[PDB]
Amino acid sequence: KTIKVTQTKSSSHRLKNHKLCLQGLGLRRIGHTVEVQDTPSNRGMINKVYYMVSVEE
Amino acid sequence: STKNGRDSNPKMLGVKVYGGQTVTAGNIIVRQRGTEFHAGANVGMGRDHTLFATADGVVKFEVKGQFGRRYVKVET
RNA sequence: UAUAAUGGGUCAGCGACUUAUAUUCAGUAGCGAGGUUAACCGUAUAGGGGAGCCGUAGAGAAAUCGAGUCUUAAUAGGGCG
RNA sequence: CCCCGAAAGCUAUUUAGGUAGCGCCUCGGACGAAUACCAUAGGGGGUAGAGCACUGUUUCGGCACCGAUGCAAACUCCGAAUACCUAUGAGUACUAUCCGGGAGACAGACUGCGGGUGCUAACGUCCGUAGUCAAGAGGAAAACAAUCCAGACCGCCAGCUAAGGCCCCAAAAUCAUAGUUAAGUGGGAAACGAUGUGGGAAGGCAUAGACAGCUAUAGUCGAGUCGGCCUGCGCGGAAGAUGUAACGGGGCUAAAACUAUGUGCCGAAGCUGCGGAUGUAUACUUUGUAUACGUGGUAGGGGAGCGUUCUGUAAGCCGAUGAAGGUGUGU
RNA sequence: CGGAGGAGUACGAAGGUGCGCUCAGCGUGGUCGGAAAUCACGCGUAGAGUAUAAAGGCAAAAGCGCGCUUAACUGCGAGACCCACAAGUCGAGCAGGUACGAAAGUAGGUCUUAGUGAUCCGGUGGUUCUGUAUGGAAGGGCCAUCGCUCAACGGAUAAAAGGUACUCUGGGGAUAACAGGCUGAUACCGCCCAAGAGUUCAUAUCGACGGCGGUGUUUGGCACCUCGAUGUCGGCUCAUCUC
RNA sequence: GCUGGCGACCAUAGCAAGAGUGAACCACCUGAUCCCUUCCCGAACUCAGAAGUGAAACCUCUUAGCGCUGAUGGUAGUGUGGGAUUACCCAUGUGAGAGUAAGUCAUCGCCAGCU
Repeated sequence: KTIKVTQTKSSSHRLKNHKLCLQGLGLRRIGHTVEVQDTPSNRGMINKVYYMVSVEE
Repeated sequence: STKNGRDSNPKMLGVKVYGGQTVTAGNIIVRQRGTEFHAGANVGMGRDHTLFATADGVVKFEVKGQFGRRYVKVET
């Protein structure tokens, strides 16, 4: 019901909406790991920035 | 020397209120040079083919009639 | 801009956002529906001096009205309050 | 000393290197979810592509029409992905909006994508869109604003990684398993030329005897041979001026080259560990205390301080048992 | 200083309303009359028209006729579009007076988007505004309207052309001439294919129509360095490198 | 089960060809006296009427003839990340136009007459 997301790359040069997706998931730096609800709304943000996050499903 | 180099000022035409939005009486819905959209129920037409709402409600687009004309209407 | 763009041979001393008046905003103090004197007088930072200024009511080009007023034939509608 | 932090755009200008209003920055006040990211639902389009139903244009047949066949920024019977508008909703985040004080700026640059112009030239010029520089240090690309990785509060002779790398200069594999190359290709360049070598799909002839050579199709011999197609890596084409000078160098050939796979390690001011400082917010219901999030910066905006001369406090306090000033040392 | 075209008007009907009607093309016949005047009948079909350029439109036709008329009205106006400002655009509805229809109704110019000029200064009509002692008046105000190729069209004045090699100051490598740089259209050099020429025979030697590269000696393109100075066309003296 | 009117819908519903319908309705149909009418015409509009015909017209039925609708699969394009620069390739999501198989001679609502 909850999943774990870890940021693996820098977000400094990314697109604005990608940075906002990271901020809306709650990730703040490289190596940061958060635990979020498994809902389609969160899954959309994860899937948009798939290339710089790691998911422990 | 070229004989070209002229153009006119922009006119800002197009759809102003899309399907599903709520309007009040007097709101302009479409700005258009010709009659690309036609006036349905509770919608009036100005002297320059502008379409406006004459009552409160929700905007709705459709295709109707024997000529396949595009209509916009307001549902109360 | 390492630039082969400008300026400086070196040291010591001097060298550039001020002053007066008016106005607006922000702090702070006194008094508070009120606040405050100017010139001047005064053995004088005191005490007198209320003329004047700001606030307390708007509308209208104006005469005029006034919590309303202007436009209008309209008590309708509308604009400023 | 601390906090925040732009722009090189639009409109107008006897205007074009000036200025003004708006856009972008900062400070104060009001007011809190009205904001954004994502999901779901509703909606219009005429671009990419495509097509010939219109407008033009094109080739070959038959008789302007009929059958085939192409093309288009100013053609459309069609037609996306994305973008854009609205409504509802979970989670995350000092978001949005309004009123005032102060500005700066209105010479931009490169790179990728979509284009006009130019020669599908230019580190050329003019637009749209994103990133970096401007105003940004660190590691890699030999050196190299604008590329790749990454956003520097201070200290440490601690640890893990990113891009990029592991024979020596110079930190880490002369690591492991299969192949290719002989050109120092790797480590500059085309049309075209060639039995250089590796792989693949087919075909023709052939031990009643195939190819080559030789004797005048027969004949001596004793297994393969013949000509194409696709594909990997190589060869020629390849001439310049101070000095090898077109791997950074040394050097490198079952590589220290190329292809594929795997196991370790090195590697930044990124992350983690330990110590210290500071801004804002929430709770302790003074506290100076804990927790959370922050602390790269030009033009600018805001906050807090150090020293110097003079006036009062000061007919006070220090001073010939030595003031100011000068010159060392310690803290 | 990219590729193409238009405007600086017109209309008292070419406006309003009620009623009514459909274009263009081709084919048959029918005097002059035919390629194509008018008449009649068919076929398929929006290719006609819309004052004018193009685009978006046009069957309740927005295209085309007839009768009656002036809504090409006055006071406004909820609400929107566009927007630095100044400006610009659309508009249901309400009151009064009209026009056309039997009536429900339609009409605040024309299918729409161009046909335009702020402020100042003056002119004309109206006015229950003001009127420098008082009553008037002059002058001013308010409402309506007139005088701009102010076209460099947000309009510096009511009113304005040239020379300087006799020159001067403040600035710029924001911007040209020389040399450097990037590029290589052009220039020069090399290669591929080969109609042909060469008594025959493409390749001894030349080689048409076309194609692909190299160099950085030409004529050019750009404007990156230098305008608080990089100061030269040729000659002389002295050279050094490439093939 | 037929006929008429008014709508929904706007080709899978349309065109074309062929065949039927007169009891009622509709259609042609008679003439032009009054109402009314033609830039001329009782051709259209209009009035007063049923002697004729379902010829034409309108409706209904049949046909895939023309037209219209139309998959599945593949191809083109394309957002995000990466690799390359004649404009492609990989991962992931999305996905035409044309053409092919196939389909279609519509389907509903309110009222009034005739059996």
